Amino acid sequence: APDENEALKRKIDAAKMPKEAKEKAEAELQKLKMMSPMSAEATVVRGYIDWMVQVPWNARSKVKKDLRQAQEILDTDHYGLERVKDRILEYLAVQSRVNKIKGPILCLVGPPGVGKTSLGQSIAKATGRKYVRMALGGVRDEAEIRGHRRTYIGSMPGKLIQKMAKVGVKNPLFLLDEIDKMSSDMRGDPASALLEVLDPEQNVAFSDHYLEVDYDLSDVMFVATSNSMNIPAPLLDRMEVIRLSGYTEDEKLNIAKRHLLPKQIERNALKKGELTVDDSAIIGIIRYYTREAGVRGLEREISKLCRKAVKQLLLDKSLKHIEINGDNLHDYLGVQRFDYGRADNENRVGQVTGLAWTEVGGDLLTIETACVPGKGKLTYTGSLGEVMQESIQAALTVVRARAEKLGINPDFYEKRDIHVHVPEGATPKDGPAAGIAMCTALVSCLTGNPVRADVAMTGEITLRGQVLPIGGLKEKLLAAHRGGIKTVLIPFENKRDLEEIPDNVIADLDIHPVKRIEEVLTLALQNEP
Amino acid sequence: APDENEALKRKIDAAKMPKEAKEKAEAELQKLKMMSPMSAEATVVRGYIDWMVQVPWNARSKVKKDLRQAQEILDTDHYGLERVKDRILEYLAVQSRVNKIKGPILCLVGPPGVGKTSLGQSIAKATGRKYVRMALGGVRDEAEIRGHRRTYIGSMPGKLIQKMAKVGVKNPLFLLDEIDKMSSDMRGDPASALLEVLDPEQNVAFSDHYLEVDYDLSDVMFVATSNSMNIPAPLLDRMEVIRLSGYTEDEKLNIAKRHLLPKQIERNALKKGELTVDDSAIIGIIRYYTREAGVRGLEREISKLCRKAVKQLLLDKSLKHIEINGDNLHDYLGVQRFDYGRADNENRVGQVTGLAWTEVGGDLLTIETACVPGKGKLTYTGSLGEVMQESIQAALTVVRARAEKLGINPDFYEKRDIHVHVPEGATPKDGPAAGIAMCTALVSCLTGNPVRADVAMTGEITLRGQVLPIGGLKEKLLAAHRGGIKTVLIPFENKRDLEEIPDNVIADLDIHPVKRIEEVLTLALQNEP
Repeated sequence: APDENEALKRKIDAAKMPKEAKEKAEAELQKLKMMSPMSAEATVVRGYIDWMVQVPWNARSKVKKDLRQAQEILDTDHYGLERVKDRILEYLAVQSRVNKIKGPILCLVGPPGVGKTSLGQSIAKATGRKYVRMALGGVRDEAEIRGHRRTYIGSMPGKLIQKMAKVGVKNPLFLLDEIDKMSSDMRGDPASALLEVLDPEQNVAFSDHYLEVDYDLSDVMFVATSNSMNIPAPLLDRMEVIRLSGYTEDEKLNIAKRHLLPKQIERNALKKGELTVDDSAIIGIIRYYTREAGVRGLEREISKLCRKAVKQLLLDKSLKHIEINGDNLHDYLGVQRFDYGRADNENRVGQVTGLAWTEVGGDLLTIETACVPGKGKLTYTGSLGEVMQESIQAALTVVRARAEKLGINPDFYEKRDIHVHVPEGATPKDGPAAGIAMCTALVSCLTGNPVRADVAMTGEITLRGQVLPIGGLKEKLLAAHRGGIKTVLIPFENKRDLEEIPDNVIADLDIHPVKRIEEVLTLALQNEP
Repeated sequence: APDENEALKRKIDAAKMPKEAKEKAEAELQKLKMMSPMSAEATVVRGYIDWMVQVPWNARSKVKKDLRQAQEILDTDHYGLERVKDRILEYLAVQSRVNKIKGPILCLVGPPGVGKTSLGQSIAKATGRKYVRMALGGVRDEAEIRGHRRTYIGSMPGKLIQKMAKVGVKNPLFLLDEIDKMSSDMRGDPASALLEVLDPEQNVAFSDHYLEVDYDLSDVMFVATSNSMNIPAPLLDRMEVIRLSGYTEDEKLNIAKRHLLPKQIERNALKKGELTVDDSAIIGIIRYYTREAGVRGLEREISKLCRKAVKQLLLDKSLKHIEINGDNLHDYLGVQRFDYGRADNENRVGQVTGLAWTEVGGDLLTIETACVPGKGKLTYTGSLGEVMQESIQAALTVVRARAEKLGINPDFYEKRDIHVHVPEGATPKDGPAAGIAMCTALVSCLTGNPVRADVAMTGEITLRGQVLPIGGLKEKLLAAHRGGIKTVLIPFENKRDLEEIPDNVIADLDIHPVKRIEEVLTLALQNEP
């Protein structure tokens, strides 16, 4: 009745609306023409009108059809990686026929600190669609994806509806960040709602608590990102998992010299000829200032360098240029915090270096064994399961069978207790891939032979002394390369897998395929036995 | 009183309703004609009215009466299998007289990756009834099958009521997927509700929390599917179990060339003359790229091939056709991940190959035995029970009785400890069917005779050296065929069961019925003893 109800009514006629939009517009019209000073009644309908005007329809982004430009765009996002972009291109080709996905959503998984956001932005630019993000981590209620009931003012729509209202296109690139961090603790499981907004048979008629009228969401492209492969079962359908990994020394150096350095220089309001960093400084930072698979440490170190350089040049008008090399780098970072190289490790007896497979990239572990006098009981530490128990039992049996050859007293399992400690045993690794490590440590404790340093080993063991194949050799090799380990012992059955590993990692490490316990004991111990 | 209460009232008169529907309509009418702006009061009654209008009655699907068309439809679902479809036809014949089931629900069980959904859709098409699915896995509360109490808005009906409202027919095909995955952890056991909706004496008057008025559900046909035979006892009544199994090489090849390839080609938006795959590529994929009973691996590999072919042909306008054979297949899949054939296995002593019966299809296991110096204690690994203990004891007794004939020192059980390892001993197999395997491995450890490779064995043993019959020979034979094993040793009493196995599996394997331990020791060991 008042003037407000008139102006709002115009917002319904000044915007073109399809059948569903016309239906919700008619509903709002029936809800309009009422008293404007009505507390919590006119404001909610006004907000609904604004949302409808903001909801996209009869308009979309010009989606590109050529694939060459998509490849050229994907080649300049972070580094290219020559591995994941190819898969992306494949998906684009499958989508180069119709506007209907009818399949996966190109899910990305890997350790944090990689080009996930960069890949999403590159895909948005290649597809010619607007970019929009939404975080799935920490979500535990359907009230986060969907809105509230059609009631008094304050019942704002869900995050998805808000993002769609802000992005006035019917075919945007909706990114789903931290899908593995989503939980279900407030109102059932919100995964169902996600399915309703992701399944091509349900997104066309997706209904919201506030926007009860069905909205067409089949043209919206969705992309999910995660850190681990522990994606909920209902969210695993219609999804393709693409695993990402770390980078090598030269790869990280090129990445830093291509985007990290220019971005940090432009962010700190620096000039083109104010700071010059060579490759020696970056190498020193990667070797003694960061230990990870991503480039987060490099970014933080470059930011600190830029800030310190700006402060030093500002307080000294006589300084015209600042150059940081591999020698004065410490002057801006301090004492080194990490060690590179195992040449001066002073090889020990009870300690063994092994490779561990982790969902965020493999790492290095130092397993220990203690053989003290007792009655023969077995003790283990590191939150190990039954698999580790049977593996230790098999290793003990192998040691008992080869004690005569190794010079071990056959009565060691009767008058001496064994305690095996495996640090970070709760790693997301299904299977006791450290069998050879524990066996070598046991042989060392019983014989006193120090385990040769700068040597890494991983793989399963049997009761007859045979080595079984394992998975995730790329991550373990990358971890050994970052840790400065040159000698790596892997099972023989995994030799055929080396053909799928780039030469940049194999040319730096010395791999020796083994299949028996005697070979690992000969190549790992300092002496012959 | 307002205009809304009027329109809603019309929805009660514009739809024909039986006695029960008229009763719930009268209840809603008594609940209607109230204030429409009543928060959580008018919306719930409006939803109830919509549900009632959507609930089916006085309308049904034209159920077919002929059986020839049903057989023709069942012959084109996945492959036909010539085994389960027959049983289905039998059920249809029993149902070709009246619309009352009064019996089982045609429960299907088998390993994942088979034509379960295809069988359900084929049954729906043959019976002329609409198809609808509902997943039973993960259900742990009665609030999932039934609705909520008749209270404020938000108390939506159960999944069953929603499916019935969406499918406007009184006789639909309700599929119950993952019945073995259902649990009872939130509100008692929902199985009771299932019975109320499945028992012909209770479905006619099935009451819901939201739809408190009894609804006739006797004309609704129910079908359940599962993976294992561990169906809850209350849900086992009025149910017929139909077990499914894997497929052979030629069967999988025909299935891939009949539906997998066309479906994957149509899904990837491919043309009729864009990709051509021969039988060599499919054979190579089944032999070195997948090890299962279903066709999931084949589907994934064909999808990857189609995606790679689309990307390769799109980025190369000069390419007119892509042909993948048994040689260039690796170019699209990489290095082989599985091994086929045991000819180059390099027969070992302490290892023995055996067949294992599993609820999702039999598989191959490698049992090991270690004879180390000690006092004669017995150790076992693989989460074995008392049955395995008594079986190992019987095998040890047989070895002690035949040590003189086999050349074993009679004092082996007094100065040497034995450790038997059975990988994946927790298999759902009731009975130590690996007696001969453990006995042969023990004889090998004590004598050093390597067990001939490419040989499989399974069966029970006694104290006198007699072999007892076992069950599940089809699954074990299929596993041996997939693993590339030609020599299979089975008990003599099971010979009469070979007549129930198709020739496609027997013509590829060399079965030798045995009844004594001497025959298995002669046909399994490399030498005579």
